[PDB]
Amino acid sequence: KQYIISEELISEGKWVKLEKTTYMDPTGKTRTWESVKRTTRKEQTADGVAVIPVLQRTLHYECIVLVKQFRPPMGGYCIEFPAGLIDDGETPEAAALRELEEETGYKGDIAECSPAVCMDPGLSNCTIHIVTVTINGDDAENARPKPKPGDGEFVEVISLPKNDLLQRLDALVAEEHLTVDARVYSYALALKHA
Amino acid sequence: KQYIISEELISEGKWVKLEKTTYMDPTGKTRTWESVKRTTRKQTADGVAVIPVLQRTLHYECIVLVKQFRPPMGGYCIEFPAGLIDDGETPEAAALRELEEETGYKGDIAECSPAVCMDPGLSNCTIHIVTVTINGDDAENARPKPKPGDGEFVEVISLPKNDLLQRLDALVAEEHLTVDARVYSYALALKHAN
Ligand SMILES: O=c1[nH]cnc2ccc(F)cc12
Ligand SMILES: O=c1[nH]cnc2ccc(F)cc12
Ligand SMILES: [Mg+2]
Ligand SMILES: [Mg+2]
Ligand SMILES: [Mg+2]
Ligand SMILES: [Mg+2]
Repeated sequence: KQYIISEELISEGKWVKLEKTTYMDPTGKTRTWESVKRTTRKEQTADGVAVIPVLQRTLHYECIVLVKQFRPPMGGYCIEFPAGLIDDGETPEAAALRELEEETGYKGDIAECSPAVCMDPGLSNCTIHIVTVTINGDDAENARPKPKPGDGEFVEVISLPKNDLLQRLDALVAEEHLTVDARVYSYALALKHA
Repeated sequence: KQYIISEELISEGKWVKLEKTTYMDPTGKTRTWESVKRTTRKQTADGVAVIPVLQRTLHYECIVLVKQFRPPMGGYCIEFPAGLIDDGETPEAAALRELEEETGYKGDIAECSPAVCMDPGLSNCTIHIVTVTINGDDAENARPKPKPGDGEFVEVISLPKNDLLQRLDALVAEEHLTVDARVYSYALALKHAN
């Protein structure tokens, strides 16, 4: 029984905007909230995709393919699933395969696509689809993968074994100032907890 | 070999601000990024998110989640119990406190992540992911008393760990809720550990 009453623009950049949200609380009292949105969302069912890329190779343990890059908002390097915004008219699956090839060089196969899931719902309306993709690392096309990074894109690939992901992430965090993404960490914790 | 040169305040609310970050790209070219930050960090991270593993003998292990209206999303979200870390509170103490306020359950700390980023292309927001076990057979967890702060209105949803991804997909399809990306990532890895 809660709902939005109004959304007032506070400040609008090229990429991000701040809004004052008025909503009805369950007691029937009007309250406000400071909300972040992207300016880039048209008809996409989500802002972006994140890819869970499972690298599969005969007589190898499965690896989870990750990317390391400088994130200006963090003032530092972050370890994340490959990810990007969905272009206008692009499907989440095409966006996922495209961003995975651009960021890692690998050509994946779709396994499954989540519904739109929320990035930080107390702060922002941002959403992604989480797209699971398998990579046949025995295919010649996946032998010597070269990232195809766009303008102002500078991405390092880190493939870690699924069977040891949390400890391998911990070893990278111990050896440097970097930040692991919360989704990557959540995924690694569940692999341990299973 | 990338770094921050300057941060320009664009707009400062009570809770959130928008900044224009100037940074050095790895080619030696100066570039700008629109960044979001919270105004409330004075802590290891902005917040905590709790993975609450409800353990009851002769029952399936459950993950305890919360459903709340999220003004930025304009709708109801399913999330790990979570909130901001109080000035001079430890992440572990914030985790047990928020779990009790949001669910009424009294838990034990199992493990605590390093600070992990929420949406590092958008914001500098970080949390600690705190794994907590709940002895659902203890008298203190018989009839759990959730203590909502002013303007919090939280429903508790306990789902079985070994079916988590299927149960969340079902809630999305029937209830038109948005699942949190960390919750979804956790659920995926429980299935992928196979
Ligand atoms: O208006 C808000 N925006 C973002 N985070 C918030 C956290 C607490 C609060 F009461 C209000 C807000
Ligand atoms: O300045 C940005 N802020 C947030 N997201 C962005 C996504 C792509 C881009 F080129 C620029 C931005
Ligand atoms: Mg990207
Ligand atoms: Mg990209
Ligand atoms: Mg909360
Ligand atoms: Mg509180």
